[PDB]
Amino acid sequence: PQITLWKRPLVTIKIGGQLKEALLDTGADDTVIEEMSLPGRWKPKMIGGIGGFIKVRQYDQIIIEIAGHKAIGTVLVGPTPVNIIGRNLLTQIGATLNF
Amino acid sequence: PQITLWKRPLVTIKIGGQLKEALLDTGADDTVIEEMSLPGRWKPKMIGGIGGFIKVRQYDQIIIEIAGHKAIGTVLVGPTPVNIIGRNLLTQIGATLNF
Ligand SMILES: CC(C)CN(C[C@@H](O)[C@H](Cc1cc(F)cc(F)c1)NC(=O)C[C@H]1[C@H]2CO[C@H]3OC[C@@H]1[C@H]3C2)S(=O)(=O)c1ccc2nc(NC3CC3)sc2c1
Ligand SMILES: [Cl-]
Ligand SMILES: [Cl-]
Ligand SMILES: [Cl-]
Ligand SMILES: [Cl-]
Ligand SMILES: [Cl-]
Ligand SMILES: [Cl-]
Ligand code: NA
Repeated sequence: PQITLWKRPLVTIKIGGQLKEALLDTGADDTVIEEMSLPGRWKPKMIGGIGGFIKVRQYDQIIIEIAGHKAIGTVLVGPTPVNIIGRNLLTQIGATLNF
Repeated sequence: PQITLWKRPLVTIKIGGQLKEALLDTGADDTVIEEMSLPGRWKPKMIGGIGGFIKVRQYDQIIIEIAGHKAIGTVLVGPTPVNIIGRNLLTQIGATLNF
């Protein structure tokens, strides 16, 4: 698709067999999702933006579908105010910015 | 242009007679710039992101040049760790996300 930016670029994702809403976020290096259960071991990450730092759980090699497009990669889980799809996964779906 | 997302989508802006580096940020509703003087009236605003809220000054009807494209809109000024061009100005330069 070609997504204009008059409204938030919200899409449906699927992770752990469940559908969620998430923001396609070119300003995010990494993908950050609200609290949920994921398989396997996690590693720590302390991450920053406006307002300061959150601690998250890093899960690698997670199957996730974004707007119908299949990706497998790193998902950070923690107290984010919104689910954000960052560049690590936007690159897997072939996304570019264009003007 | 077409901007890939392997790296942060940083561009040069001109604002308030100053050149700055800023992130093209589809996950930002508004444009938020580090501390600087701008002319005219402002009002305070609280904005939230990953780490909680910061206080900013809201300036309306500010001209900006973003990677050579002129726009006008609201600019929020305050203690952001990165200058971010949000959707309010990305729309005006015709930016889309494509995949
Ligand atoms: C600030 C920017 C540089 C980084 N961020 C993305 C940004 O797009 C956020 C998304 C967001 C939307 C929202 F709704 C709430 C929210 F909490 C977060 N947007 C705003 O903060 C903008 C604000 C202000 C502008 O107007 C409105 O729009 C939305 C709000 C609001 C007021 S980040 O989330 O902090 C982030 C993500 C992944 C990540 N990965 C990393 N990896 C490590 C480095 C190796 S560091 C890192 C940081
Ligand atoms: Cl979708
Ligand atoms: Cl990844
Ligand atoms: Cl980078
Ligand atoms: Cl503050
Ligand atoms: Cl505006
Ligand atoms: Cl348009
Ligand atoms: Na003004």
